[PDB]
Amino acid sequence: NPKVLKVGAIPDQNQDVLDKRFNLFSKELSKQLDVEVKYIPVINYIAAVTGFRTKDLDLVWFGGLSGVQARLQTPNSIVIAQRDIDKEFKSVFVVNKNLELNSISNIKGLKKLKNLRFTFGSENSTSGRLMPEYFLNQAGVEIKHFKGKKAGFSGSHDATIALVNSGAFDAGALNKQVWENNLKNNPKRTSNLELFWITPEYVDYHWVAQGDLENRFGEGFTKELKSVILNLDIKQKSHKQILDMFNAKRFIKAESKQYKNIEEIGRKLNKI
Repeated sequence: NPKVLKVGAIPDQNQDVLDKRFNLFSKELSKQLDVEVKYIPVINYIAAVTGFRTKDLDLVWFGGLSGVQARLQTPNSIVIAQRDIDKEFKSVFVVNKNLELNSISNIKGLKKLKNLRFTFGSENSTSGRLMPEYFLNQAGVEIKHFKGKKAGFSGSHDATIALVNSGAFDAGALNKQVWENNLKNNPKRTSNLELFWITPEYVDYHWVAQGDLENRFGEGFTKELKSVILNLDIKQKSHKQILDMFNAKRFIKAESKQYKNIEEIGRKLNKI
């Protein structure tokens, strides 16, 4: 459907949260751009990348890694925007309380996760897999060192929390924002979890648009679209509803050069 602007997103959180966020976003874009806009859910991160490649998704909220993947598979696509926090994003390592493991203060303390049952997020997650594995590796910890010589891949940050909180795994890593989100707001999900370590900063989430939108939507559509997103204003009611769902005060400009470190780490870990 070429007259419909199709919004996608990596499924980094439970679908109820995604539905609310992306449906509201899509409605606001629709009003401001005067085109039909539909949020199209996907089953996993790979599906977001593939949907974008096959031009079944036009505008997608990607993670660092998956956005890089998408843009490598889909030449001449456009980096649109990010949040302030996405310039200085962090992961957390969390542990189940039943371990009585205490927090650490130097990356080398990740050695204490050896011989535990460990879960990452999505195989293609920046904050729940790539960066955690990078830092584990810096500390001499490899996946083979976990219980079973393997790690879990939960597929989402909410799913990681649930797995470690239930005791299906001993420890995991996830999006720091999502963690703090749950700690404060929905603490029944984090009942059995303690903070183990906070990572250094890296770049993460961003919006990516197809590069050929002008042919469907007219001259200047992309600039207008970019403008809509960047001009969302917390002082406005409907805008604030959206922005609060992204846990941000605004969107800001983002560019492709920013993701060089993610791309390089992705190559090193054979995750491109």
